[PDB]
Amino acid sequence: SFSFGGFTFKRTSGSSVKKEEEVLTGNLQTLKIRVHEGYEEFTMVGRRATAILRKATRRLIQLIVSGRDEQSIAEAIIVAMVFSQEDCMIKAVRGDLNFVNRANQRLNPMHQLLRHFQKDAKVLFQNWGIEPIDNVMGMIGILPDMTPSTEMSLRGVRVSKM
Ligand SMILES: Cn1c[n+](CC(=O)c2ccc(O)c(C(N)=O)c2)c2nc(N)[nH]c(=O)c21
Ligand SMILES: [Cl-]
Ligand SMILES: [Cl-]
Ligand SMILES: [Cl-]
Repeated sequence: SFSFGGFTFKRTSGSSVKKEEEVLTGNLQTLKIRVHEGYEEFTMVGRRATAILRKATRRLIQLIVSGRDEQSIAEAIIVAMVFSQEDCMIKAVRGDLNFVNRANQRLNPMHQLLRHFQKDAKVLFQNWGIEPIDNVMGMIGILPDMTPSTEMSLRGVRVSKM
């Protein structure tokens, strides 16, 4: 496995290769990130939430998440959205990120982006996108305001009961 944002990721299918790529934020800052290229499925296991994730290169395809309560589930969603490396997440950075503060000098850009959205995920959630759901029994959608919905959800994301 490996650990990212307090979650243990275990690949269950697929594969990927690593390459450095530049990306532009919503404030048109250029970040150099390690992009993982390939379709992969993962289990994400945290202390307070768990998820199954399917992703492709820079794209979240499916995230089904369960957890203790809304705060834990939200945190898993944020980690998954940042781990996806999706453009709408990079573009949700609307101000400059600080890479000079001594406390930030040992964060790689992936970790700078995680810390940014951990502080406040509102813009992330507001710009990710919603879709209609044909709600499956035992699951529910989740809206950008982190409230449940039987009718709509963040794109690709569903909440399961524990
Ligand atoms: C988007 N992303 C980030 N990682 C790798 C990652 O976050 C990490 C974390 C801790 C680690 O110790 C290592 C390591 N030493 O290999 C890697 C990823 N790994 C894969 N396979 N796919 C991804 O999309 C991905
Ligand atoms: Cl990086
Ligand atoms: Cl791909
Ligand atoms: Cl696809």
